Amino acid sequence: VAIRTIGNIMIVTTLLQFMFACIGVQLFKGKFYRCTDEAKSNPEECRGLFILYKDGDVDSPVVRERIWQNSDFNFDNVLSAMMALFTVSTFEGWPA
Amino acid sequence: DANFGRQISYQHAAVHIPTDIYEGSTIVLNELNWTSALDEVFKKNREEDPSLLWQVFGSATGLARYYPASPWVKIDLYDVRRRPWYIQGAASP
Ligand SMILES: *[C@@H]1O[C@H](CO)[C@@H](O[C@@H]2O[C@H](CO)[C@@H](O[C@@H]3O[C@H](CO)[C@@H](O)[C@H](O)[C@H]3NC(C)=O)[C@H](O)[C@H]2NC(C)=O)[C@H](O)[C@H]1NC(C)=O
Repeated sequence: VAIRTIGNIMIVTTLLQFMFACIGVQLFKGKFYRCTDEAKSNPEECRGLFILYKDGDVDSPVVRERIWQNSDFNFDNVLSAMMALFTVSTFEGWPA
Repeated sequence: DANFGRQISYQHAAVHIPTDIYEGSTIVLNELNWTSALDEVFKKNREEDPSLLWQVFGSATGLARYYPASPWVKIDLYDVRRRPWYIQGAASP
């Protein structure tokens, strides 16, 4: 019974969250990509191997592969935007 | 081969590409195509003087093509553009 009476609020909240997801899709569509090393700024050169310095020390290098990765919670499509905004609304990982 | 502390090959020239530089890019492949004509002069140089050591072309791209071919020596941080012989010829004091 408590669920049934609530539904008017759920509908409005879902509609507003869908509109915000659409706005976020228009804003950050595909802009969350990044390379494994913070030196290559496009997928055309984010290929091959690169030297990684562990903990920022110059005397401890290690070879790593660089991959043009995407954020786990992105705004690529509407469903992804809705999921990301839900995770934000739960106040978890929203600063990231 | 003697007068060489390792295994070599006069059949062609070896190419060294640094780890940070991706082989197969447009810049490297174009640099790697016209440099194939350097092998003819590499062999011609050794024919006149058999007692000839490494002949190396250090590209501004980053790759170094040397003759005779020989396998490279932990991780490798060798860049031909930081070698003392490359720097002395890139500019005046
Ligand atoms: C840069 O890369 C190019 C692409 O591989 C090379 O160009 C190719 O060189 C081949 C070797 O000569 C050519 O083959 C013959 O070329 C002669 C010259 O006109 C012709 O008889 C025929 O085109 C061909 N003979 C055959 C197929 O029996 C290729 O035609 C030529 N072009 C291609 C493959 O598109 C360059 O040599 C290379 N640069 C350097 C410095 O090595």
